[PDB]
Amino acid sequence: EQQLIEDESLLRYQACADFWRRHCYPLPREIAQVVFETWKGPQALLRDINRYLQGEAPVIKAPPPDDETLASRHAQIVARIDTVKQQWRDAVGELDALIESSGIDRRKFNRSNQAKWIDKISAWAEEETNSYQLPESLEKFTPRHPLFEAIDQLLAEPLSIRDLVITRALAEIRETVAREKRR
Amino acid sequence: AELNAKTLQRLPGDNWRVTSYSGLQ
Amino acid sequence: KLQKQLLEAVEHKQLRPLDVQFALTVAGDEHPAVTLAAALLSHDAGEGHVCLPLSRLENNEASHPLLATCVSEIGELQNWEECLLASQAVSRGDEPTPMILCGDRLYLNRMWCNERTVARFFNEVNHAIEVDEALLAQTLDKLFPVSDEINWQKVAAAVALTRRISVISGGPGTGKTTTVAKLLAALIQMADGERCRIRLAAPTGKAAARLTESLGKALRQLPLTDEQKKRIPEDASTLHRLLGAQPGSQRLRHHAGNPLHLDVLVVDEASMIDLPMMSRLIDALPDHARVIFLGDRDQLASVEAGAVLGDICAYANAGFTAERARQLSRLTGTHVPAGTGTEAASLRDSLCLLQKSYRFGSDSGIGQLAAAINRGDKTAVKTVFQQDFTDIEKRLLQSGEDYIAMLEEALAGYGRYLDLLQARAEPDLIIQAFNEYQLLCALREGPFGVAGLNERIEQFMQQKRKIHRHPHSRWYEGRPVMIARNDSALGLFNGDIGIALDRGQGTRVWFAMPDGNIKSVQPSRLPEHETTWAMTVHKSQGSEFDHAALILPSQRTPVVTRELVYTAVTRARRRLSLYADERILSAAIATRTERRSGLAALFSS
Amino acid sequence: QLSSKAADLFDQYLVYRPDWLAQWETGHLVEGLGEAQAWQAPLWKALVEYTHQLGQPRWHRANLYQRFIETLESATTCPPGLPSRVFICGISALPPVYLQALQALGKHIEIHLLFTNPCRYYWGDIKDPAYLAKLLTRQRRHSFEDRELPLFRDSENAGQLFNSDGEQDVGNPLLASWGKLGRDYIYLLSDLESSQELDAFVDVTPDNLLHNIQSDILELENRAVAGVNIEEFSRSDNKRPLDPLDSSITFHVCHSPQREVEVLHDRLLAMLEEDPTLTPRDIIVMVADIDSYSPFIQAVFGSAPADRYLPYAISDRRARQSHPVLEAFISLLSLPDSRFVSEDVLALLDVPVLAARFDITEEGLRYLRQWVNESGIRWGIDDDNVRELELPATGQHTWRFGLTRMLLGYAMESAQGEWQSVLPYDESSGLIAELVGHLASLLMQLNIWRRGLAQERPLEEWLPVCRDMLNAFFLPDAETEAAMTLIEQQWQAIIAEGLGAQYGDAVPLSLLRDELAQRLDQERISQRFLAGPVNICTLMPMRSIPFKVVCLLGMNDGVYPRQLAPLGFDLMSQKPKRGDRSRRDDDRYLFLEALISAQQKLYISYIGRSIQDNSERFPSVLVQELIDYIGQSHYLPGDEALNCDESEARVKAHLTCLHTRMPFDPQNYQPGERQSYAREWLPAASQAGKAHSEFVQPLPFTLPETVPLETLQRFWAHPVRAFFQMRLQVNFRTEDSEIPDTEPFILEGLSRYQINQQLLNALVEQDDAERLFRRFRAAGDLPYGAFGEIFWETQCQEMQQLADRVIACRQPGQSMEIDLACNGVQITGWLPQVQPDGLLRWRPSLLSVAQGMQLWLEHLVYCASGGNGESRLFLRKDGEWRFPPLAAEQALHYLSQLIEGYREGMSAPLLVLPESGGAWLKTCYDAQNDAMLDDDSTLQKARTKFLQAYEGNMMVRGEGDDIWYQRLWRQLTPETMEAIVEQSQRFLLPLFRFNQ
Amino acid sequence: LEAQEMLWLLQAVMTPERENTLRSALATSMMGLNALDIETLNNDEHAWDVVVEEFDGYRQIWRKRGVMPMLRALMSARNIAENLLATAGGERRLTDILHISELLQEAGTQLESEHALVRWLSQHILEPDSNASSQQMRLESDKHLVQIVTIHKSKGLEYPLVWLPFITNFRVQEQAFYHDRHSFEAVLDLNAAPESV
DNA sequence: CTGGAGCATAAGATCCTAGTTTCA
DNA sequence: TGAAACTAGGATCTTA
Repeated sequence: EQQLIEDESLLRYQACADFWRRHCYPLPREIAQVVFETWKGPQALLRDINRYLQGEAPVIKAPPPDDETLASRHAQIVARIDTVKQQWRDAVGELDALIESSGIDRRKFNRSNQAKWIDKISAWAEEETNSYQLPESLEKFTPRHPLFEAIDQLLAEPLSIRDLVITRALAEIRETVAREKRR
Repeated sequence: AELNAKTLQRLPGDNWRVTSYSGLQ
Repeated sequence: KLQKQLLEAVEHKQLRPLDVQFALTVAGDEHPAVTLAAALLSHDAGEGHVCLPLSRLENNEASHPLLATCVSEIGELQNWEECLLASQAVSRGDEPTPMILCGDRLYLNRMWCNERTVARFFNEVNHAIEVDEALLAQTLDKLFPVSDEINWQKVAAAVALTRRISVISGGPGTGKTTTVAKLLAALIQMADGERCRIRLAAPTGKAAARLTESLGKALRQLPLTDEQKKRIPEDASTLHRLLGAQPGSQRLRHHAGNPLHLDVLVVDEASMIDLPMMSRLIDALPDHARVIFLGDRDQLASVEAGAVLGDICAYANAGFTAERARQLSRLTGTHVPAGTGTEAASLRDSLCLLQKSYRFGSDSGIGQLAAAINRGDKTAVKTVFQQDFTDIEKRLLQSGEDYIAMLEEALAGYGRYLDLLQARAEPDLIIQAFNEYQLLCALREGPFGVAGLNERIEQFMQQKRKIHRHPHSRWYEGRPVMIARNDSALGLFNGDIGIALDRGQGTRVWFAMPDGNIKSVQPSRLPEHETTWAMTVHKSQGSEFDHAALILPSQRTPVVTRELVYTAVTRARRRLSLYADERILSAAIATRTERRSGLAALFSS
Repeated sequence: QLSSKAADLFDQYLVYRPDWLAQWETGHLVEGLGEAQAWQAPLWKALVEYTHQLGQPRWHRANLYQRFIETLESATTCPPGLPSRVFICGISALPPVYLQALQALGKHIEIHLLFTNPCRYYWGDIKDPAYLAKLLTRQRRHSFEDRELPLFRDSENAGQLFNSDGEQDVGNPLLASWGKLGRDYIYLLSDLESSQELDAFVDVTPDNLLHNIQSDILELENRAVAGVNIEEFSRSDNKRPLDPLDSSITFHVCHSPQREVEVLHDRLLAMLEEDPTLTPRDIIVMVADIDSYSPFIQAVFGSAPADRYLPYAISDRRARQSHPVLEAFISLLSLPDSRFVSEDVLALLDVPVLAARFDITEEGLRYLRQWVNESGIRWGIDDDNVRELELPATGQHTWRFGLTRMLLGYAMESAQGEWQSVLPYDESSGLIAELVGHLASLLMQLNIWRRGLAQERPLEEWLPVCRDMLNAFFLPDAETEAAMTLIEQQWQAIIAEGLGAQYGDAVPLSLLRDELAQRLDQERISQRFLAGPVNICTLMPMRSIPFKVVCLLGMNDGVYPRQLAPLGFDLMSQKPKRGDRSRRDDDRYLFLEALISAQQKLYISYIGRSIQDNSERFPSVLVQELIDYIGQSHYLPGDEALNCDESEARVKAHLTCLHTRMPFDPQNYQPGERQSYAREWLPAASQAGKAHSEFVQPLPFTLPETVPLETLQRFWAHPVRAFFQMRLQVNFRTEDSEIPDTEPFILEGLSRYQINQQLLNALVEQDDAERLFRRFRAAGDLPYGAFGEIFWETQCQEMQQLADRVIACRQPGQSMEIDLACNGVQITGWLPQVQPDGLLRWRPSLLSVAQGMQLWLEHLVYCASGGNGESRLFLRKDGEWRFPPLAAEQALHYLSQLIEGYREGMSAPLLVLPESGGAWLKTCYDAQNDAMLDDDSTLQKARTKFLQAYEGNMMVRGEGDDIWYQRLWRQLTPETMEAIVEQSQRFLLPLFRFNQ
Repeated sequence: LEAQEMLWLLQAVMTPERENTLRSALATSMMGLNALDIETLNNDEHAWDVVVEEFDGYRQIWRKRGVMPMLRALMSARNIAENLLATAGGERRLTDILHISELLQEAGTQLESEHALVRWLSQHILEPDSNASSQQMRLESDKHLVQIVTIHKSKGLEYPLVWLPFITNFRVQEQAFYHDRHSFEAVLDLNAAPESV
């Protein structure tokens, strides 16, 4: 003897807010800032992942390992930023770029802008002129140092927590909804 | 058109009940 | 712990659920001394009191072994000052903490700030206003042609125009409206070239309307210049309406940063102005505002917790300041008594009182007994034994055989109105004729109360042929109604009395407008209504009847007090009644209660 | 659920097939049987052994009947205690075991058995040819002679009886298709040995259509014309004629159930009008399910007026005597799983019994509602209940947090500060605070009982829990005693059967609660079944009362026959037998008996077309077969020789009448036969009244001499709204927004506007914002922890940017008084905080033309009252509104224009749209030549800008979506658009002229 | 607007004593009183008396026989069912009024009390779900109309003449939810890889 | 044991461009 | 003239 229900959206919102209550309150500020700028509320998270959460669960291309957490991912990305910061602070004060006709001489003011930008790695967003040392940008206009490729491999792939939080949410809200309806 | 609603002239129902000593009491 | 003991006390009906749960949430699992002190302090505040001295808490011993429970740890635990300040729920005032400890009296922080505001207003802010004695005495003897003896009205008007804040006490039936009319005439005639925003106010709407019509008639009766008659205040308003209090919220439109823009204020009937209302009114006044209060010294107490006017007028027996007595003797031309020593010049001169009753004095038995009730019970019982003065009665209502005689006497008193109703009376005269006799009571429910008395008296006129009812109707032609909640759109106030009589155009309720007109309202439009063949003493304030009839309860109740008996005596005009056992009445008069307050400690220092 | 299903199956076995139980008590199986025997037989044997081991008596209905039959087959005539006679009236389905018992007992007691078969002859099945000769017995008439099935030699010889199957040649397809239960019952009755059978078959004269059908059923024939040969198929004069004025059987296609009952009511009134000695007792209305039709029955039979009222009595509806306290008790048993949402607990306090037990009155309920809404109560009752769901224990937004806030506000004043990171609640302060004590007593009891009801205890400890609940949460009134006694009775009965069956283990509460809830709806009421009103009832088996008018309602496909699929592992579904009973055959036989028992008129009605999408929804198979038989065995008297199919289509169209979708269609009121009695809709159908007049009317208004300045401020905040709620004093005050579900994750709208306003007013005074941030954190207003800190720091960074610009142009000032004389009309009021350079106001919002109007009015008053100075306004996103100092004559002229606009707009709804008209004026007016432009491209740009300002995007709300405008006009007509843009251009041009 | 309108009517009928909440429901769009008529009503105390008496009669009819007969008496005594039909764009409003009436009767049968029904109606105005019952009916099929239908709901039907005004319109999908072209699976990619895009 | 008061408020964002200004 | 960063305005944001 069962009872049918199709008003499942209340359960879905309750479970998604329950996950966001369990897995994002105990974060410190240095990760909560990144979470907040990715999205502000559990309603926004469910608006992102609703069409995948309903129906049959899809298969994520290149899933993250199960034994990875948000703190570990943030530590990895901040270490990756700190490495490029260390390299550029070591090798700052040299010229190996040919000043071409399309390459202005005043663009070295952006290098000093980057120098003032490096203060602390606790943030997440770099200055937009970091793409000026890109090999693809300069080839239109000579590595001589590893950072000229380190910036390339840093900027080739984006730095975010989105995949991890989406995977954890889509793996846990389904279980919470199923267990609540079973109960 | 020209139209009107029919009217029931007699009383529709009688006065019948099955009382359980409530109306008398 | 002691939560089960507190719940046992609650089921014994000696505390309140608010009291126990507030004590629990302010003390947590601390030492039981703080828990018990918080419970008794919450009960004391909820009863109507303000403060709580420590000697009360270790000298009451009413319900529980306080020592045998509160002994918890080392040290001689009778140093209750440190024993209660050790916990986080009691502070000395420097921290945001609920229980406060100021003068070895524990009381709530809201009560603390309200009492401190009241004391600061009545001790320091009340300055002295200097006016030329020659023109002042000219105005006084122009508006007061009589110059034979000690005129308390002259004294009151002089001292009230002299000081910035002036309390004017006096019994009901003294001429307080006349004194206020003289006061306003003197003030307007003194201040000519200065704009004066006069405002009148009252705590309840019925008293506000009575104040408007009384001062309107009086101030048109006194002769003034046309610009002075322009300067006469137009109308009054209920105190919440003047303050700008929102319906649901606890915000004020006239907060301390936005004072009300009115120059002089008259607060009629300040007996029921509670202490939080006094503090919230004090925060609303500007710097150059002068106020004059009114009301009896020993009327029935304020409905909300906290009484202020009694605690002010307790200093009336101190007498005037020595220099101020000579000042008043200079002004009024007669002699005023002086007070021995000195206690506080500002308070002792700001206050005034009207000793000499002028409407009905000691010659009337009502006035003699009203003067005697404030004294001991022996004078009262002696006065009612000695020949009864042919203006007051007493029936020993003890059983139903006396109760039926009481009902017969009540319908005998209501006879004229009832027979006019049976003779199809005209509206103004039947409303006038209803307002001469009215039974009173102290309780609400039971054999002695509003509902029980209404049921029994209505059944007695259902049996004896006076007026009939119908069980489907609930509205028989001739019932009295009293409106509970105020009605703004209809323009009828709380407490107003009307008779539902079927003129012929439909059974409509006819009301007595304070300007003499008659207002008819469809009963479908009536907000609320209760039958009032007998109405409570607390609802009787501000109105005066021609034949009162108080019925005391059978047993001892916490609502019956000397103040209630005195105001029920003072309600009538010319004839009084009484229905009380002598032992119960003597106990009620003898039990002189009060409210624990710290104002008496603040004023002496 | 498994044990209950198995026990139901075993009881069904006990009644119907005792041989299986006799075999399984020994231990062998039964050959030729389906699955589930392998686990059902040892279950039954173990049950017999267990109930022997419990000491309860061994006897039961499976092994008792054989001993009983053997006892009464050979004894005296009268063993003691037996009744003299016993009647069996109106039961048409009895088990074969019961019939064997009755014929065994019949030798001793004279038993009168009364049976209503619709056919007259023998219409049953046959077992064997050696059994057919046994059917050469004969029924004896009550007086006259004997008879049986007609032409009994060559009928048995012919194909009337099949090889093994039933009577294939019964004739009547209605009887063949429907009487599946009756065939088994008559085969059982004719199989008895000692029975002495007699008949009383009153005939029916075939005149009406209904009597034609009933006579064809009775005499067991078949008048339907099929047309095998063409000389038969062409001619069509051999069916019976039908009177076109004959309305015995009618079918009524309808749209929605409300319309269906509205049609039925009118037809019953017409039937009563036509037949004089017809009374509303003799009319029945039969519904497939009464719970989904009862509201419409009540609605239209109550909406009938006094002159046209015939009383109804809805029998067989589920009783709900005290439904709120029933739900309160069920939800109170559902306590330990609840999360204590504040809305649900307030729906619990909606119960008057529980409110009176905890002495909170209806005056206090409103104040508790507002206080729960504002104070921030959303979640579980304690911190322990939050932790019990394995969530972070935040502490805030709980019931205990809200009650702590309320009590701390009673002891505190809100301006003091927090105590234990709880900001006190300023409202609960006086004699009204004892409601908070009563609410906290409620919460203490709920917390104690949700702690107590958690563990699993045996039924002896579950016994007093119901009594404890009722006397601890409810105050018994005169009304509530019936429901409370019924609840205690049902709970006691459940635990009484559980204790008498000797159950010992632990039982969780959810089991008992589900059983109580499932039992509480099994008790129907039918006390007023045939008490005199028109008898509304659902179709029930073995209830065949002969009425005069039978109305069947709601016969769509799938709805009727009511489907009940068997359990699947039932062993009667695999191999059935003769007397077995199933719900499909049951409902078909009830349709047949409904057709038979209708004596005078019939009324079959079904939903034809769904009212939403105007699709097609078919009638039931039963009604379809009935209509097919009517069409195949009748013909209209006109088309005497047309065709079989043409005659069938003609009569099918003649009988079924459609019905109008909506009642005021004049097709209802056109004269004839289908003429409704609803006089209420007659002006609506005949269109006999005038349309709606326009709301804009010239109102007589006279301008007074003293106009306070707050009147002009409140007027120019919104002019149309000011006309609505200031001239004629109507205010469409909408309801309060409800309680939010959860704690604030993000803050939008007013909830952040108030925060920004307080933060900005503190920041301009150069105060540290940490104190106010702690105040908000203790208030339970900001989001939790790090998210709250992030939101606070970004709001601090925006308000710091605004307050820097405010501080850079601020001089300390004071108030001033205002008293002018403009056009002979005095202006009174005050202006707050005017400084020597003039007027300064700061406000955290976006650039709004209404606020520009507000500053412009406040500045004209100041500039007319002297005051050489400027007036500035500072907003979000570096918005600004600056006005230069003017001359006194210019200020008085502009203020004269504003006062004239006020006196016009109090008389007519002055059409100044501030945002949209402001955007249009900003698009058109050019600040270079200071002249109004006219070029068509800029007019079209202003047109589309005005529409984009009037109606917003999909996720911003434009100024159109406001009740003050929807009351005047719905769709913005271009003529009114020209009028509003003319008025806005007249009144808003000083603003864009002087904005610099 | 009709849901909010019936909320105002129910609020006025519950307490006809309160002059403000009676005038609020009297001055609405479906009774159709003029501003001049409301101004005349605010002055004639006899008119206000008879209006209050009539609304008290409605309250008694409701408390005796449910919601729908009170509404039907209101229609028959205020002529609104015919005035809306006479006013253009009125069949839609009348069908919405009758639909809300049917929903109100169906909910008020189960809902025992009276104020609970008004709270229920306000709750459904604040929370308008999109279930099967509370979807909008068609105004009339006798009125021959130009039917506008979505492409998806048009699938399976038959239309004589068809217009496709906005068929060239499209909307570029940026979201990366692509199917495999070999194994035919659902390969969600969380990143913004332009190949999967 | 019982006194009081009416009304307003907010508004999206991400991003690519044209054009503008500045500079070797 | 080539370039290149930059301020402000603009457009567009579904389906049973």
